[PDB]
Amino acid sequence: TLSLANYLAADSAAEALRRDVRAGLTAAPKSLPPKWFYDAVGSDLFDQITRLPEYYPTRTEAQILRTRSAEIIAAAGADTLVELGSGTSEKTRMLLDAMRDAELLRRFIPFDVDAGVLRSAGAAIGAEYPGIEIDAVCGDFEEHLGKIPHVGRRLVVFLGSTIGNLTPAPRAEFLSTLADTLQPGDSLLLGTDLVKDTGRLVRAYDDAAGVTAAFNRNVLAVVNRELSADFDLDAFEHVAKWNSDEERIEMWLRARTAQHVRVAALDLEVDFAAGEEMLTEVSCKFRPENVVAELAEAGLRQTHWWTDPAGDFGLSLAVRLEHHHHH
Ligand SMILES: N[C@@H](Cc1c[nH]c[nH+]1)C(=O)O
Repeated sequence: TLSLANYLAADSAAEALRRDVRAGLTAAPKSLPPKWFYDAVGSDLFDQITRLPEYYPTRTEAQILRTRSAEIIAAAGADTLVELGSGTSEKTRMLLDAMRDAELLRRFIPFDVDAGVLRSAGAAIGAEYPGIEIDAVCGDFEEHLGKIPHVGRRLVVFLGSTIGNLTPAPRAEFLSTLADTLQPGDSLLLGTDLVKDTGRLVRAYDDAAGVTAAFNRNVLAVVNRELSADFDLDAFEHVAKWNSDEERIEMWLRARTAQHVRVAALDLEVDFAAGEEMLTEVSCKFRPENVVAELAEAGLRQTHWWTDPAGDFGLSLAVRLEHHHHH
């Protein structure tokens, strides 16, 4: 059966956007938070990104998952799959199938922000695996992970290398609060894209076909629609840079010419000097030794580690770290 629990107010999304755009456009370095890439148009564009020749990470992680699903499930020994975020639908089925193969499948707990996407995919998963207890949560990572049920022993999965779109401090902060939700006997499966040839890294985030560029520009179309703004989309160049100090890709929007921009709903006036760049995303790439470290710092011990043949991408399986104190 299905049980959906909706923790997002109707105006929670509207109000956070106002809040965010106002801070982003008035900061000395202008910026916009990546979460706003994912309206209907944006998210279809991202789905198209997962199929681009240059954009290896989705298909690499998918491929590892394919090989290791049986093994993950034997190691988790869980009857309950929690999926943090959705939009990794084919990957979900791999984990669900492997749980069924093992005669262990009992409960599915998707956790996303679109109640409609949840509501639908539940009827589809509920179709394919009859007899399953689906408990969808409409909630937000930074507030509502606590809302996720701790009944049974659970495999909690965070795929799509989303965790890389957070900078060190809020990334440590999210890993830690997430670690707190795990009961003894639960496991976290986490995906992390790895440091590699930087030319391949830059190309992955600025494809030949200009799709990423559209994806990037569309955040302005979002602001235009939702907050009555007049961003000239054609006036901003998509630029992807590799930051070797932070070992991350950064996406920017660079004004070709001097732009003056009005956000009417916010009664905000913004100016873009010619060539001025606006930060819209970072994508952090990990080193195998540091994943183990950031995990332990979060309160999690790696129990398993899997890479694709070319060492492009990592999957980790972790359990709550425990200590023996001395006084
Ligand atoms: N999670 C994806 C989001 C993205 C794709 N392209 C640009 N951003 C990544 O950082 O790889």
